[PDB]
Amino acid sequence: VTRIERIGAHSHIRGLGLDDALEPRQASQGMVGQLAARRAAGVVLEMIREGKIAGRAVLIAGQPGTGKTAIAMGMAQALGPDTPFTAIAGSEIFSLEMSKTEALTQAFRRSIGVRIKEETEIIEGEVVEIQIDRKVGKLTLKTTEMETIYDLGTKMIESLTKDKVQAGDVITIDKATGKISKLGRSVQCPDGELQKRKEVVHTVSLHEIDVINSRTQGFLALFSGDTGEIKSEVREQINAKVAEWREEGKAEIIPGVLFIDEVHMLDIESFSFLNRALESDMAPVLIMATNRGITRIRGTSYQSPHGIPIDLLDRLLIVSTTPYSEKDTKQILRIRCEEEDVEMSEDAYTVLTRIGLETSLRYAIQLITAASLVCRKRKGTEVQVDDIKRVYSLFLDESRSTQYMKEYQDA
Amino acid sequence: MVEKKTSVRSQDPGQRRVLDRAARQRRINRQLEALENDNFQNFQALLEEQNLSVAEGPNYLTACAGPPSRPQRPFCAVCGFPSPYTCVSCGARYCTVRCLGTHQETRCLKWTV
Ligand SMILES: Nc1ncnc2c1ncn2[C@@H]1O[C@H](COP(=O)(O)OP(=O)(O)O)[C@@H](O)[C@H]1O
Repeated sequence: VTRIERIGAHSHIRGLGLDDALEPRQASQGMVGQLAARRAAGVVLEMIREGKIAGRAVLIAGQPGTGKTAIAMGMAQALGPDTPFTAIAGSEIFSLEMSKTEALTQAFRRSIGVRIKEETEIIEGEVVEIQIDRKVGKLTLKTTEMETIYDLGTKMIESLTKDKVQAGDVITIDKATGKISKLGRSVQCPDGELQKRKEVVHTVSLHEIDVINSRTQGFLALFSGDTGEIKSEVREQINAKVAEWREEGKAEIIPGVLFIDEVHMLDIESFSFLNRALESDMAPVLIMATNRGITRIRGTSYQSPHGIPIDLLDRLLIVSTTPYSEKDTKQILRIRCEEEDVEMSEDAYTVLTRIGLETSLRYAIQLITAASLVCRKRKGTEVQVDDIKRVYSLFLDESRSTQYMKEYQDA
Repeated sequence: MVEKKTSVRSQDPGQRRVLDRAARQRRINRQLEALENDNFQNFQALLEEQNLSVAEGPNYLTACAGPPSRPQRPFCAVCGFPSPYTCVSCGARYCTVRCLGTHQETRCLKWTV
């Protein structure tokens, strides 16, 4: 009933609500207002789809909570699958197994995809009979339209004897490797041809390629065993070999997107590394967000805009977001209520908009569900103004809890 | 309404039967003898009188080429294209379900008498 992914703070975001000419609509695809920033993000999304330009960085700034991360999630949802979109918080690079620069270049390489295509003949049918003569043997496969016999090699007959030799199993035989995978007791049987030539397409990232080709049992990308990949031979040779796959009909590179959320956590070292990582031909496009104004860069006492050094700020473009008004706040709250299973009255929406414009926007978005659950307690159907007031009284907010501190606590 | 008279030659699956090894070998031998022959779709007595006085030495017997080293390729019997499949009944090969159906309708166990 309930899946892993549930309703969240950005679940309503289905993508950028732009037209064919990159013109944002008033309220479309769960994105309200923020026209300037949305049409400025559509441009970077389009040139990302293009991919001819490498190493572009677009920063988004403004008041805290002005859809800064919503625009990034919308860009991700519009880019869709088959195009890596790696979102990472500014702290995720601080690691003990890897240096900060190594983690940042790891993310840069994860944000680059390599497309490869191949053909493979695959079998899928129901087993009928098996024979083994201690070694060589025979097998009988069946589908709803045909049956056939096969004289199996030693390895194949052994892999089949590993299972229940009698009929019932519906297996698949990858003729390339021959790995068997019984779907179940014949789940129904397959239709059409028993053996068919299937096209296989893979979007494998450069980081995955490095992890695969760096060590025996190289696929340590499931627990982050890639401690300090050797740039001397691994990464340079992988770049050369990818360039060789290119322009030869073997593979084509698909530049991804890197969304660094809360980049003000990064340090002068990470910024200096980016200064050159954004200049390589394999450099992906990235976006970044910040809530602080002119603050100190972590590492020294230098006060710089966005906490980002000037030599890097000159290397990117900036997009300012405007504060939301009553209309935008009310429409965002309505979209949140439509995403959720709650329904409010018009006066309730007005009161919630006033409460979300007095203190802040996220407060109302959070009070939505609380008021829903409180109205569900009195055995009602719609969230009313009295329930919203009950919630406004029960749960406090930043500005009303910082003022209640008329009694001294620890410090 | 026009009553469409159906056929009564359908055979019961409970009576349909699989084939064996000797009969398949005889099928192959007959097909090869027919390919070697030339008439409507004798030298048998010729070769009988020949083998009547044959021994081991520099003759046809020790002169025949024999089987090759490269393994037999699984060619189709209906269309002739590469056939990764086989007929569970008689062992004939095919490449598509259409070829299998044509074999079952025209070749499968109908000529063995
Ligand atoms: N234009 C918009 N359309 C729809 N929802 C929005 C919009 N702007 C903000 N929101 C919602 O309001 C909340 C604002 O928080 P957010 O902008 O993510 O803060 P920050 O980006 O500073 O971390 C988010 O949950 C977001 O889903």
